[PDB]
Amino acid sequence: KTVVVTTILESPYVMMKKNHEMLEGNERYEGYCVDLAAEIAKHCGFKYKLTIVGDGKYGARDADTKIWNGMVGELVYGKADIAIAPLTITLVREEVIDFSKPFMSLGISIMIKKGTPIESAEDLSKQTEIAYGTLDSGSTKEFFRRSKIAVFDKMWTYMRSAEPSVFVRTTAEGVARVRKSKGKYAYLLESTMNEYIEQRKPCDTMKVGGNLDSKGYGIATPKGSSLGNAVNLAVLKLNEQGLLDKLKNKWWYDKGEC
Amino acid sequence: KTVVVTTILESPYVMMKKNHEMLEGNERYEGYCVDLAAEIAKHCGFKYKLTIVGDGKYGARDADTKIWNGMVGELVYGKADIAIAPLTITLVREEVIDFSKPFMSLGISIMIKKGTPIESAEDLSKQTEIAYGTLDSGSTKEFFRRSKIAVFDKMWTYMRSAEPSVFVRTTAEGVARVRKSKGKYAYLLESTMNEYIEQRKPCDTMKVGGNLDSKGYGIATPKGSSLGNAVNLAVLKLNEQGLLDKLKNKWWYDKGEC
Ligand SMILES: [Zn+2]
Ligand SMILES: [Zn+2]
Ligand SMILES: [Zn+2]
Repeated sequence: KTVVVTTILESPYVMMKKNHEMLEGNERYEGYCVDLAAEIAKHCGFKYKLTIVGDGKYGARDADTKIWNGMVGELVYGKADIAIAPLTITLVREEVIDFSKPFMSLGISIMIKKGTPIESAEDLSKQTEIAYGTLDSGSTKEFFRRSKIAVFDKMWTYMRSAEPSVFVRTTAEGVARVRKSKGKYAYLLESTMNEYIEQRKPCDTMKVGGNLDSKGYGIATPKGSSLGNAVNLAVLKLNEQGLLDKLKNKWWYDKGEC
Repeated sequence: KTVVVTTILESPYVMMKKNHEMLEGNERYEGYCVDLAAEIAKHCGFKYKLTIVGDGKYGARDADTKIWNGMVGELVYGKADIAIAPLTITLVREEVIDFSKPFMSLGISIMIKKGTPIESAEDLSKQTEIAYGTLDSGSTKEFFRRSKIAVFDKMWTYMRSAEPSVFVRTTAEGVARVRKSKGKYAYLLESTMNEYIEQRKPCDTMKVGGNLDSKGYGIATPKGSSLGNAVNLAVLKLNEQGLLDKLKNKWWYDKGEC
């Protein structure tokens, strides 16, 4: 049986190639997770089909219906066999799906236009002249919603009732908002993404301060999957071979344009 | 039944309290892992007994005899029920015991005596006046032994044949060797340990260069253990609640001497 891989279009993890119109199947995509999927498939010895998650979300549970959406949902409901993407390993998700050991370590970070008078999370929480927000349906937003840390909770009370919404639907929208806000909007996002964008022209953003937390991205499989065990060992093997470090260089700095 | 916890005497993870002779049981020890053990036990709801691994090793399989030593061996042979220590998550170990998601992220790093003209692994590899080695019997030594990367293999070729041995029995031994080397010996060890020592008197060592790799420490249990699932969720919950960050600040910087 061909393994159905659910993923998400998020640069530089998964992106359509420039000449995709003349390509088919998995050949239409390129990126860190596309190379990773190939590596895993080869090691676990299976054929696969990359599919972009329907609703374009990572995964959250509807408070009222208790229904899971995003990639997590595709696994939970059996629409996908494995998820290979920048999916954060979290307690609530671990309760419903399986995660391999992390293939990438990261943390929440701050993205500023450039020249913006902000160097830390505290700086943001001290003023209101500069707005800030996060992605939606993600682990970053939830981080602030649940944080008991004085500063982070103070940052959440603002973001929650912020008018208009400081939250964005996709990373691209957040980065776009930062760039066109004359430095009046700071974006909170996962460090790996921050670092990638900082190397992308117009080269007008920069990551500031240390990460607010420490987390990891993991490959996910549904509970009781015959793939989980093998995939977990594959990730460890790949990290130990240095392949994972090889891949980040390739997609983050070898292609940097700043 | 009371859970038997195996751990190792490695500062600041586990250390005998100054007046341990006056105390009994678990109260005899203090440290990052002692604090972590208490929390994991509370959240998982079990009583435990801390025990220092008999042979003072982390865990390796002897080729030929096929016997596992160290903390890994105690889990494999059923002498301990869980290992709470700076035990590196590795593929070979993952094949015989279970690991929770990492509670700490780190990488191999370089420790020099302040003033040593070394800034990278490449630097070490391209010279010979300054000797260098690693802890013996651990994941750091194995990283070099198994590495297929040019720089690191070149480093391993030197270390494995150096005489007298550049390997050390304990971290304290490696650090003391660096301190009395007059800059003629550099020590390769895990980043978190390097960072800790850099904050201890006489304040004569320093971490240089970026980490050579990326990995993490995890709580280990025997395969098929009844505690596995709960311990894993506890680690994720404790990280998400910020405890892990609080603990590292407590044992690394709050008590810094430099
Ligand atoms: Zn490979
Ligand atoms: Zn709803
Ligand atoms: Zn607690």
